Amino acid sequence: AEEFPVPNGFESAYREVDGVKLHYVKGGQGPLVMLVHGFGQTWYEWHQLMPELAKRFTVIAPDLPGLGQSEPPKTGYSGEQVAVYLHKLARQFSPDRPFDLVAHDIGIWNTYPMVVKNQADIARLVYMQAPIPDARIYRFPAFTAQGESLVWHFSFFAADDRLAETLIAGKERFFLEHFIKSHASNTEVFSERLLDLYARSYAKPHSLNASFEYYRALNESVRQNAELAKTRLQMPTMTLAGGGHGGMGTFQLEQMKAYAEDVEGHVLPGCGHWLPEECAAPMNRLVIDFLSRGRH
Amino acid sequence: AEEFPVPNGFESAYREVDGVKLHYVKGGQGPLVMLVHGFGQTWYEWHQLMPELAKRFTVIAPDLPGLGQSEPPKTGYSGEQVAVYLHKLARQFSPDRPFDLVAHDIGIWNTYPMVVKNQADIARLVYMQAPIPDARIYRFPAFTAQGESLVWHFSFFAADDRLAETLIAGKERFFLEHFIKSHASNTEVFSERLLDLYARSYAKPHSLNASFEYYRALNESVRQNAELAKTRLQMPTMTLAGGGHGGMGTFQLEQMKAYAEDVEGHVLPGCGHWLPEECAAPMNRLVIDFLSRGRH
Repeated sequence: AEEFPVPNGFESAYREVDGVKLHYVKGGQGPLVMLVHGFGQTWYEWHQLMPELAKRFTVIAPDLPGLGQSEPPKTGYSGEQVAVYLHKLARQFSPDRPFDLVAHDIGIWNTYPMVVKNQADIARLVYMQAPIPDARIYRFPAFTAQGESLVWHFSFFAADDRLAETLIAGKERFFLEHFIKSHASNTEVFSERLLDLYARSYAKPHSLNASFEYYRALNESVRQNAELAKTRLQMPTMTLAGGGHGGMGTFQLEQMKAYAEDVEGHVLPGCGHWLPEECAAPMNRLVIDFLSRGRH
Repeated sequence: AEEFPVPNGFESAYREVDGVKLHYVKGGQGPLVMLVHGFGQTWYEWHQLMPELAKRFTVIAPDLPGLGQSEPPKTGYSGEQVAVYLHKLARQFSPDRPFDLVAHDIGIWNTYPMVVKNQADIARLVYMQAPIPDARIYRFPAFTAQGESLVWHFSFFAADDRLAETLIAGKERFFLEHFIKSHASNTEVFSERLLDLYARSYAKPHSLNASFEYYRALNESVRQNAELAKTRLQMPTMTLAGGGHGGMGTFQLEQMKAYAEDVEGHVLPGCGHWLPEECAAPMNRLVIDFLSRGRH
């Protein structure tokens, strides 16, 4: 079965990578573009972009290990460990040319190490709506004069005693609706049907755990990145961020300037954290145009 | 019915204050000292210190509105609103003389306004383990490199949609053990027996809700205090903080210096948030010695 509907002309398939069975949805023809989702979601967050992109590229959208229909990692959830699976998966499909990478939220955490360590393999890079794990994350406020802050959830999810799984189990749909809407500007785009689909997926016990294990490895990822970052990114890079409630604003581009020589950034007014859903048309356009400046 | 065992010689009683029935435990003779507990607990946190103080003072330890065996407030949960109830309670027992005040955690939030608005009513003051609500709280980090963020729970508890009650209902005993121990240095003092007592109390639906309403009013309390703090505290004040895991460290004294003309501070090594239980002997000594500088 499928947790989410596959777009016309795409296929849902699996590949074993280092003994881990990864799920992905693939379509199109041309150079490879890998699209990597984040927390609370699956490959399906890219389902509106995929058909448009597939007109010019071969498009693959994996489920992160442990999430969607992918098996948990057998190594661990730190950025460097997860990035190995994503890198090898991409290379199975693009062994002879560099590929493009688009990542959202923790998709960034799970890809940055393989980008920096395999620069020749990455033609163009698009990063949206999450910090690269580094010392900057220790500066975000716990609480704001308006109420709950953007990343207090880092601590909630990283807490031990399986705090998050224990409190959220049985209330998965309730929690996810709250989390999504609290990080959104445009809540209307999240139908009760769409929320049902996402909630059922991440409520799988191994997926609920996997979700938070990414956060439990965050400090480790920060320490890993402290070494990796000595090497600057040289490929064309674009950042995108929402300017509305839930958005990273100018943070995304400003951080990326420290990592990349060649970067352009956009802040999208009226949009929060969930760019592919909240501001699908302009996000899609920017991504497509940016990637289409390379051979396709 | 008593939620916690009354120390020998003390009485458990109630006083109606502005239409709200407040529970307290009272004992001893002499000048009045009021002890005010914080989140996750009740008057019982003071039960080891009370008999010692009662040798020199009349001691009263109320349950905060909505917590323990006290009815919720009829006005609101902001510091200025709650402090009215506590000031009036204390003044019932000490109508013609100033009294001493010791407060822990949100006990600070709920007493600071009555202290500043009624300075002549307060002889001596001891505050421990929480910021006075002001702009400084917006500076605490959501996520830390080492240990754990001290105040990310502010956002969790303040979040709308009754997020915290909804997730914690039915799992109160689990949550409180996690919260208390994660904020502790000497975790061994929190026996399953003691945790059972505390959890049973805050698991009352109105008490679980009351607990979080204090945090939902926190920004309002900050706004209140911005005006109130234009007048500095004139009475002798002492701050205590833990130096261990979960401790506020030097922050407690440093913030207090902005508020008080006459302040001395102590940081207790190897002690976390829960001073009266984690570090009973040196905490009790510091408090009794400080209050005994006055006539008793």
